[PDB]
Amino acid sequence: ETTVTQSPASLSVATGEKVTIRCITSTDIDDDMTWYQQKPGEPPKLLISEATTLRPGVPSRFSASGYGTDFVFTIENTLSEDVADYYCLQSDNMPYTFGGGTKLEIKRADAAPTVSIFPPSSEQLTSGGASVVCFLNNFYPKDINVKWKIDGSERQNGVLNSWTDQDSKDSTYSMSSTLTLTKDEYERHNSYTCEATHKTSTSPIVKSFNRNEC
Amino acid sequence: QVQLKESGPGLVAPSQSLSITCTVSGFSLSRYSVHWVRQPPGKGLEWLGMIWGGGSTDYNSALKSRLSISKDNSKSQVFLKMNSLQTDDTAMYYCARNYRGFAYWGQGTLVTVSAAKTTAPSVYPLAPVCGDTTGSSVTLGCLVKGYFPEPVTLTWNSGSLSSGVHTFPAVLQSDLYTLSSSVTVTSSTWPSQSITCNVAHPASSTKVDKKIEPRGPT
Repeated sequence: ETTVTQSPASLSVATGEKVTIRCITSTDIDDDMTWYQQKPGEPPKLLISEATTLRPGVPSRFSASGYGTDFVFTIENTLSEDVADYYCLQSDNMPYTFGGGTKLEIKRADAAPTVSIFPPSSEQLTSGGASVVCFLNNFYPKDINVKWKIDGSERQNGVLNSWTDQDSKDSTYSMSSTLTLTKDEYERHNSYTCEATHKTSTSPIVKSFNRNEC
Repeated sequence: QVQLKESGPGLVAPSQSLSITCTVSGFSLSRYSVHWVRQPPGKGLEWLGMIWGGGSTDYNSALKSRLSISKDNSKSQVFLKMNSLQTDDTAMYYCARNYRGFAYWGQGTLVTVSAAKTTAPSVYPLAPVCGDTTGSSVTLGCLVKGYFPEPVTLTWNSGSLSSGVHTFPAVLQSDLYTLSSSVTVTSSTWPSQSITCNVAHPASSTKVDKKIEPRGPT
């Protein structure tokens, strides 16, 4: 089969800077190269046909070049809404083969998280489970660490964290951290705390509550 | 008005068969090629095969033995069949139309290949702590715990409250997915106006609407 090597696999650029994505095909494919943009939860969206033909309605910031084995996809002035996974595709011979893809993320100014802590719901406590949820919303850069503390002692087991994809509008990230205990272990302690250490502050951001105090 | 939509099983057991229906409209299957592509969760795109307008088929050699594509030009339907399914066949499955590129795709159907059993989610409302510092804005939440397989559809006020929402990818723990969602509104808008989390788990015919009510008397 014709192999398609796409580079780089990952890319991070400041708003306004240029993006360059390259796809090398193992054989000469004339100009049977198409380029795609995939946002989270969506199918790929065709941007370029016949190696260089911009599909109508695609911003002029997008362009591509190449004929044969070396094809380049370019974004002149990357905007926030350009965050996505990009893929090339050769349609010259069977089986059609995609490049490995390029994950694009946008560099922006620092943003501190907005932290909110949520005790277990009354409905969950009846079933015998106890989840304490901490939302860390709209921060940048993506790197962040959450430390759960029960009565001042660090707790590691039973924590499930999840990050959103980079936001298309403000280029920030968000995260949810969920500490899941038994109703019993939950009622055996008083203060519950999620601490966020982020580049935006040297002293960690603390959100806490007392189980019996409210 | 060129559309494609995948209709698939969602949850298949290993060693069993898979069937996906691609219902198209706005063009005639006898004149256009329909392709099948899959995307393992978090990975790249793999071309699976195709069916030409005339009816000839070309499959990807890697899966050719288990892949089979047919269609019915009259009913605007293309069919995918996969034999000897395995855990590494878990992926999102797309059908797409080729004309000067794959310009029109279906939204994709997620197939999870696993022997696990469908479990309905428990939906919990997450109202703010007591105390807090209710000022300028408030953040509510919705916890969807203990379900399988993916996906789940979470919306806020039937989709009307889409601004200031963060729905986080589900996390698998002990063969059961957990998912959460946050929504941020202004202090003046809640609890004055009602806010409700709408959760649908189709694999279990579950649809729950949990209203977010304050923890205290307000």
